[PDB]
Amino acid sequence: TPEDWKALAADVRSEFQWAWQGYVAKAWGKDEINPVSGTSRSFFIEGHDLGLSLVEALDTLWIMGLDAEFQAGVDWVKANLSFDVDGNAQVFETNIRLVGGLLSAHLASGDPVLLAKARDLADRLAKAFEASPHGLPWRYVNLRTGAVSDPETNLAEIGTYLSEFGVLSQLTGERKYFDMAKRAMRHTLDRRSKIGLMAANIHAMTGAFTSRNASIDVYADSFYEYLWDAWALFGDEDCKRWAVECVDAQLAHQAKRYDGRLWFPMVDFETGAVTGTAQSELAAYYAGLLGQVGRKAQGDDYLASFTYLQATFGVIPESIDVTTGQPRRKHTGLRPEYPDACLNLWLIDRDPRYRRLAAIHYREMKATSRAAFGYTALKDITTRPMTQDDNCPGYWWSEQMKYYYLLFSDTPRIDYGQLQLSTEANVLRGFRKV
Ligand SMILES: CO[C@H]1O[C@H](CO)[C@@H](O)[C@H](O)[C@@H]1S[C@H]1O[C@H](CO)[C@@H](O)[C@H](O)[C@@H]1O
Ligand SMILES: [Ca+2]
Ligand SMILES: [Ca+2]
Ligand code: NA
Repeated sequence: TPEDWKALAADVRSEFQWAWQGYVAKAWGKDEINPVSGTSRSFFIEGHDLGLSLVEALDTLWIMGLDAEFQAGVDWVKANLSFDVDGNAQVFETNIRLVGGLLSAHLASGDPVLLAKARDLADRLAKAFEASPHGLPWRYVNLRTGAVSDPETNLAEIGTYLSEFGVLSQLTGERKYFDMAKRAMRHTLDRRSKIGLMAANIHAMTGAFTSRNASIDVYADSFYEYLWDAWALFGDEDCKRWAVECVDAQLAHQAKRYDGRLWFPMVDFETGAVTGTAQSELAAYYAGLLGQVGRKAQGDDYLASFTYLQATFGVIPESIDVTTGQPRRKHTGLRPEYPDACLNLWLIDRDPRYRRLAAIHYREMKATSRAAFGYTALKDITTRPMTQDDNCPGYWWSEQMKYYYLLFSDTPRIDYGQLQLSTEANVLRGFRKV
């Protein structure tokens, strides 16, 4: 019997609404729900929540036609959400989750207050860039005072701003946001080695690399996405060039096969010698990026490595040893990168194979992570049943439920040909208002 995709989309929507009801009941205005205990936790600043999961959920709610829920969230933001807070926030997370979540909600609704708040927050983050003579942001900034801390940063945390900041520039008319984000990326690209790689670790004050490890994985990953995404969103010719150059250097020097499967271990950024044996689950994003930049066959080959992990382990292990293809960790973060890749590859030619693979992933989420008041990260994927931890990460609200729904629903609320997603799955182009 063929899959009824519209029925599966309706199930995703029903589950998302049910989870939202749990958030309203147990964690209203709080950063994250802990859906096993039915409690909440803070994310950015302990004891000073910023409605994180509410903000992350907004564009998903709108796309699903959960309009009353969307409006309840928007109305909470407009009455309550302030960033004039004497506490330290991690610049990268604050941008991709809160700036991006407010921007997607603004684009869906047209509500100027959501743009005002996104821009206020971006101006607070700008102080972290201004505190470096290179324009490389410090990792943490005090939202009220502008004081910075921790300049020992990385490509992801200096280079995952251009989509949100560039959209701010388009909407506001002020080019400063785009320019600030692009300058930080150019800095590290100008320090590529002769083999075209950057080390992942960079110092905001010296402007120098602080390791020799090139990576496609955690601490690097979304830099490479945002090069392509800036071409797609803004027509930026430098970023188009840089995206393809970086990926082809990675394919030349980091693509390695182990037991017949493609992986991308870390390598010395100058010599290409392999310097690690781990790959995280989060690297699955790269299968989709490979397709986006015109390397679809290679993207499908990399997706197949993660499809192997899903078929073998049920849930993709949080980290594996590439030399054995086995888990290095037993816990998970309820991670979204596999359906991320499936959606991105599916947007190319609508191949039903990607729907089939994402349906496995959704059903496995239901079979493993469902708790009393929502969906939770896992303690141990090796027990039967898999044991649960007690946390719904904020990204769940923006990412995998949206990915599943976009893959299955063919919703008229999205122009699929114009759809653009941030690394947190915030929709930055493609809304079709009702
Ligand atoms: C620790 O891993 C996170 O942060 C580093 C930067 O410190 C990133 O390089 C890494 O990709 C993730 S954030 C990444 O994954 C999340 C979902 O698993 C989500 O916030 C979003 O997809 C983000 O791109
Ligand atoms: Ca991501
Ligand atoms: Ca992407
Ligand atoms: Na969102």
